[PDB]
Amino acid sequence: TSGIVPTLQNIVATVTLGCRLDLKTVALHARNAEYNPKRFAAVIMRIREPKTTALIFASGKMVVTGAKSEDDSKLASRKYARIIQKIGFAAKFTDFKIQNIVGSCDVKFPIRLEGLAFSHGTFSSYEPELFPGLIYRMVKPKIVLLIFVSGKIVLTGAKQREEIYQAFEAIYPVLSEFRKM
DNA sequence: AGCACGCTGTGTATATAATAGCTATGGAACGTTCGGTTGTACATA
Repeated sequence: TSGIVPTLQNIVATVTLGCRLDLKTVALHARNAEYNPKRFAAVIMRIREPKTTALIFASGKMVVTGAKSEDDSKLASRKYARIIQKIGFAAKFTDFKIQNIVGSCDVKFPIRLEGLAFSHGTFSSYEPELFPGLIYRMVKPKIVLLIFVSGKIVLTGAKQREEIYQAFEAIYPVLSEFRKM
């Protein structure tokens, strides 16, 4: 009905290697590594070809983020593991689970936020002197939507690409019902 | 050099994994500092 498909903007994927790393060694022998143990307990590393960031912890756990596609995250995570391998550490690609997907879109018309905040009060929270966007907590699929007056919708919380589409197709009608003017 | 205006970073809201470090918060204990004369017998000269 809508005819517009939301576009994914970020994918937070987590990977494990099953081995203990020495963060200082990784920071000193990796191209772009930023290890500051005083603030955080991981070495932050970036690569350019998929443009993703990785938080590599001392327990062999990795948190890749920034990929725009489900497969691109796999390529980024694989390259990060390979870089760790080329250092010499025992690193093997292992369980890869996408823990969060963020998508954005626009319905192309203003939305009366005061309406959703009133009609849908059990899901929507509208406190406009803190954040200019209404927060809709959909119950099935369990996804959080940020609805803005300019007609822009942000989808976050989906674990697969299907739920983020399902949420938008279920939110378009109630959004159109509250079109200003 | 002070005032108006543009640009840029910071905060606030949402989801999520990972980790280590500090904070509350009850529960238990120990140490220091406040609220004779009188009168009658008796035995002997």
